[PDB]
Amino acid sequence: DIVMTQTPASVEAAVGGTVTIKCQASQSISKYLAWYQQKPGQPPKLLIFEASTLESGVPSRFKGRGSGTEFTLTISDLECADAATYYCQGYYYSSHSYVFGGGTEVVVKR
Amino acid sequence: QSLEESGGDLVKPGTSLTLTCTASGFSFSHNYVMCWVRQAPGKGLECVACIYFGFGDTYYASWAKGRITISKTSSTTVTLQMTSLTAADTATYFCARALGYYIYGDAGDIYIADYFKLWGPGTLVTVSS
Amino acid sequence: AYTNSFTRGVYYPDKVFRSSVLHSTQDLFLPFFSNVTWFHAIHRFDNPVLPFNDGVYFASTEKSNIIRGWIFGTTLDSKTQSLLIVNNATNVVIKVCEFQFCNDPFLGVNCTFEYVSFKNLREFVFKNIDGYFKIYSKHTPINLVRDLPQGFSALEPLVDLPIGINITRFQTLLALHAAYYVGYLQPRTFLLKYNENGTITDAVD
Amino acid sequence: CALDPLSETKCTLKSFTVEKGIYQTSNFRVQPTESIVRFPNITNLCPFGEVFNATRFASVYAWNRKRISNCVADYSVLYNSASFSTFKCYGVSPTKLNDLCFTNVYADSFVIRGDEVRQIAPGQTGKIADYNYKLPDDFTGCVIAWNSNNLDSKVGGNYNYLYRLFRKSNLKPFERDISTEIYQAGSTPCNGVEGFNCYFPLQSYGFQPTNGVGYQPYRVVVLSFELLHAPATVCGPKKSTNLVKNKCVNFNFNGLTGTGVLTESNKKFLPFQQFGRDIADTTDAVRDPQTLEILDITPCSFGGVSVITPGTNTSNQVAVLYQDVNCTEVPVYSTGSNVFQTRAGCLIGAEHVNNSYECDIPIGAGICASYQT
Ligand SMILES: *[C@@H]1O[C@H](CO)[C@@H](O)[C@H](O)[C@H]1NC(C)=O
Ligand SMILES: *[C@@H]1O[C@H](CO)[C@@H](O)[C@H](O)[C@H]1NC(C)=O
Ligand SMILES: *[C@@H]1O[C@H](CO)[C@@H](O)[C@H](O)[C@H]1NC(C)=O
Ligand SMILES: *[C@@H]1O[C@H](CO)[C@@H](O)[C@H](O)[C@H]1NC(C)=O
Ligand SMILES: *[C@@H]1O[C@H](CO)[C@@H](O)[C@H](O)[C@H]1NC(C)=O
Ligand SMILES: *[C@@H]1O[C@H](CO)[C@@H](O)[C@H](O)[C@H]1NC(C)=O
Ligand SMILES: *[C@@H]1O[C@H](CO)[C@@H](O)[C@H](O)[C@H]1NC(C)=O
Ligand SMILES: *[C@@H]1O[C@H](CO)[C@@H](O)[C@H](O)[C@H]1NC(C)=O
Ligand SMILES: *[C@@H]1O[C@H](CO)[C@@H](O)[C@H](O)[C@H]1NC(C)=O
Repeated sequence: DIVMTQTPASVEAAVGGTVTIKCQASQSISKYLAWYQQKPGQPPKLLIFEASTLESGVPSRFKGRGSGTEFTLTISDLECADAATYYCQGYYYSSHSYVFGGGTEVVVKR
Repeated sequence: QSLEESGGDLVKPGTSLTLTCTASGFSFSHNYVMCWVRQAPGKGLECVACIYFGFGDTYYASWAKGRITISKTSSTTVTLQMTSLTAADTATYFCARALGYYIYGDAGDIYIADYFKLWGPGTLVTVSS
Repeated sequence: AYTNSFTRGVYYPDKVFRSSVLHSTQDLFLPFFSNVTWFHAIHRFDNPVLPFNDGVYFASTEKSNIIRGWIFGTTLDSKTQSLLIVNNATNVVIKVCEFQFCNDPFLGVNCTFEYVSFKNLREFVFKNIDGYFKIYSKHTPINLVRDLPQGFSALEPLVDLPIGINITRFQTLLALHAAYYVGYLQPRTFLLKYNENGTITDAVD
Repeated sequence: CALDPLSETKCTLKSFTVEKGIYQTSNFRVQPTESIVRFPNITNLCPFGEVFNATRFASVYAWNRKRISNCVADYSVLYNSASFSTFKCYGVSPTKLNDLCFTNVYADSFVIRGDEVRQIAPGQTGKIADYNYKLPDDFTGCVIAWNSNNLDSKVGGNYNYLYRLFRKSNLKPFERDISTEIYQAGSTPCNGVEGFNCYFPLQSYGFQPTNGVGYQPYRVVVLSFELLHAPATVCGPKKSTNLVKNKCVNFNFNGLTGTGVLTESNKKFLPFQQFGRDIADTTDAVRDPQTLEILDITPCSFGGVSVITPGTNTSNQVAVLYQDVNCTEVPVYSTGSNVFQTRAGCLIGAEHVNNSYECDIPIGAGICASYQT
């Protein structure tokens, strides 16, 4: 009963640029959000939890903001290794359910 | 600390296949919540079903109506079962670990298993004649 | 050194109240007219170690409180967890800490649980049911010095500290710069006679 | 079958015409008006202020441990307070800690950094969770923490709090390490002299007011519920109620869970006796746990319901009788203008007559009814 709409389908920037990832919650999700970086053939790796807290070991450039139904993730000083697929997952405690977003592809312009 | 998947191979449509994840370095305590995340080749991810060790009950996704079964066979094994396999089941299946905790709120007391921290490599399941 | 007990040692089986009702309970009582062991501590003389065996009844009559504590434990020599009761004028000490003590430990004139609270005759009943250590006591003064009198009296409950440690032995502490009695309780049935105020006034085996 | 007492008589008699007489139709019952749960006063309380309101806190590697037992642990004030940034309970819900008892509760207090607060939970990883404090996966309890920048942060750096960086093996759950020995991270041995491959495993947090939220000190206390074979020592405060007397109320006194109407009693308990009993092993009086007094209980009033009617051919008017019920409690028949009282019970629908005539319909207890002009 929950849909995580992720726009745009892809984001691009040169080395050192800034790319934003817009995730919308169809119904209110409050503070149970996470961001994940996934490369082809490798399991999703947690970047942000709580939508505002940095996971231990991740660089500070992986920043997340937002609450309620508007969820955001900005990357600063883009690296060559940042080219991957990013997803937003909101946990709805009302139905004890997990719903994933469509996905966002990162391209390093050169 | 480590999660490994097994049981994926090429299966004809209409039959059933079992998928197994093994707990190594930790035990399936009541504080952990186990779920399945499936993504299609070149597509997004989705939650298949979840089991709460605290209550002993299991939640299933809307798109499945009795087609999915979860059973924790032992302290280090939790099994998955998909019946009536079709082309829509051709995807890669992952299993990860979550934590369940309680917080006092105005309406009452709610259970939180919000994000997913550590995962497993995953096993590709292919359904074809 | 044996002496014959005289219809003493009855105690309330439970905290309930009953008014002029004769209620019979199959409870771990002290058998009537049982030859209870007599011990001495004056003059040398020391305290030997006794077993527990599902309950021990204690009744020491003292002048200057020579008895100063109790020992309970399977090993009671720091090998495993064991109960320890120490009675002081300031307060009451209960320790589980594994402690090493000699064969004849004299008092000069890890811990899992704790608690802080011949005219005299401090009666006691020691029993552990469902892991709860219940001690019942009565302090009726006695004038005649021959032995325990032919009289009926109950032992009011005092403490229900949780212990959980299985107890198979028992030792008595003394004071060094004095006779104490021990009767082993046996599961029997008594027809306890409750008074119109709810106090046990007599009993029959 | 439920319109008027004559109709209730017809249904039981399975006949349209009811002969003159007194017929039992149903059973009167007084339902419990409310529910009361009275338990002994808190009196001695668990001194959680000794740990929470402690003046000084220990280091994370030297985390203090306090044993809490033989007291009532009030938790309403704990999770209601908004001074706490973190309040997470694992394996139990905040409501039931006031309803469930445990043999021992451990208060484990220390000071860590802001970004290390997430590390105290089952299945957590990090330097603290591996070399300073490890929690079991089956942990039962709660982890609480609150910001302490105004106290544990000092201008220029407060270095009184230390943490372990290196350890050969992961710390076992509920284990402490005060080794403070020169750790070895290379094949070269050592003799307790700092050198190229000889390191001190202890480093001190730099707590300064200008530091960020993730770099600010955070006092953390971990409460560990645990149940063994030995009976529980700490029971949560069962919700006290207002005592209600002379009104039929469901009551729960330390687990009696009985039903009846309580009135102030006369019998004297001994101080060690908690609740009375009758001959038939039925609870009869209860000592009030909050204040030492005696309350005699009596069962909720009930009795047979009879319909005293003449022949249905003679008349349709009827009079109901409620045996062994006081007339005041009856209303809990529509002809309530006249309510006579007799030893038999409350007779509604008839009027007492001072004159005496020969009896045909026996009401009970010497009184008898009859149709009359
Ligand atoms: C005294 O003790 C002896 C030895 O145990 C026993 O045979 C005897 O019956 C006892 N006397 C009484 C009155 O019980
Ligand atoms: C207390 O006793 C032993 C003493 O060697 C100790 O190893 C053990 O861990 C302790 N037990 C408990 C339950 O604390
Ligand atoms: C009873 O005592 C035995 C040793 O004699 C011990 O192994 C067991 O745990 C004890 N049981 C209890 C309930 O204390
Ligand atoms: C019993 O209680 C009554 C209360 O009137 C008191 O006067 C009396 O002394 C008590 N008697 C005994 C034997 O306890
Ligand atoms: C608490 O209970 C005691 C008896 O244990 C009673 O005397 C006292 O009045 C009670 N306090 C309050 C505030 O009700
Ligand atoms: C500290 O004491 C104050 C004053 O009584 C109290 O309101 C507060 O709850 C205490 N804080 C704790 C126990 O954390
Ligand atoms: C009631 O009385 C009338 C008049 O005597 C009679 O006709 C009728 O049968 C009676 N009814 C019954 C049920 O006996
Ligand atoms: C019971 O009924 C009698 C007779 O009317 C009355 O005096 C008495 O007060 C009643 N008892 C109550 C109301 O508790
Ligand atoms: C019966 O007579 C008494 C006086 O003797 C009077 O008070 C009472 O009201 C009468 N009964 C009825 C039902 O009127």
